[PDB]
Amino acid sequence: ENLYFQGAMELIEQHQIFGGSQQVWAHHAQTLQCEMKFAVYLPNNPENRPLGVIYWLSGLTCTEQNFITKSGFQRYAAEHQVIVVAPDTSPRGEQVPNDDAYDLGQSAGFYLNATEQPWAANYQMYDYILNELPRLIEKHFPTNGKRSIMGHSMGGHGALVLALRNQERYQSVSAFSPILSPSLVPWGEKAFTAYLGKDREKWQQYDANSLIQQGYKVQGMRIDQGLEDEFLPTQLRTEDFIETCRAANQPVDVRFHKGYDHSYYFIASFIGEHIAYHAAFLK
Repeated sequence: ENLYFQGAMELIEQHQIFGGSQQVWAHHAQTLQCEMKFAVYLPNNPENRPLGVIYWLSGLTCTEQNFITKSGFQRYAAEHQVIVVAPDTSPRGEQVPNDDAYDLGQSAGFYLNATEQPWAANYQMYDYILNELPRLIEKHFPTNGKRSIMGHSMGGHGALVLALRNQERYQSVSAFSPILSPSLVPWGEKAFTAYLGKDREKWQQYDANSLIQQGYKVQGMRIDQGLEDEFLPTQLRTEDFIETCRAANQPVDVRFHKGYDHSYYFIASFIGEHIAYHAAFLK
């Protein structure tokens, strides 16, 4: 039982990798009324120079572990000297409601603020990611006050929604395999119905496609999508989002990759390009 505490944070894991430190910490999340774990990678930085932060949001069924173990990202975060934070994907705990389906409940928070019981008590992932967690990160780690955001699938949805809604908060945004029009596909119809209710007007503030239709813009975005991704035709429908962006005059860099699927094997293949993309905005 080797413990380490830094204020509200408890250190759960620490591992050296590519010269830096991959950490996992736990803390009490006031916004979620539960204990949460998050990962942070700190590039070698003996002088505590302020560094920019990239938040990586993970998708359905993931914890903080999937990205930090499978993406291979640390090599690139070290190269670019950027801090990378990988939060969890839902509240957690035996006191937190769940559903056995992979697309609802734990590991399926959809980066929104739920209003319907019993989800409202803990499912405030939008507030947690936007406000609470960054405040903790900035308190304890050597940051330069700038941040960018990216993610995969439900996490790409989250990244784009957060960037569109919060403007100056994020220097840049990108995504792998994002759910771009969640109101219009089964994953988002089901989760929204449960978490936000049957009034689809309430869904629009958590739907990147809709937000762009409403007039929200970002300076740019990069999206990478595999063409052998089984969810492309059913949940992701990137082409529809492109049409929305074009109609809105929202610039978009979108890359379709032959032969690549939805997995971390795809993410690993281009995560370095995303780290480089954001790093340029975080100096």
